[PDB]
Amino acid sequence: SEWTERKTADGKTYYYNNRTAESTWEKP
Repeated sequence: SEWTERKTADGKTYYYNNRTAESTWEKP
């Protein structure tokens, strides 16, 4: 629940977490 999926209308969601300061695209 700590990973935020950022829903951009660009047609992509990405799990951005400051824990890695990175947007994760891989499936956890």
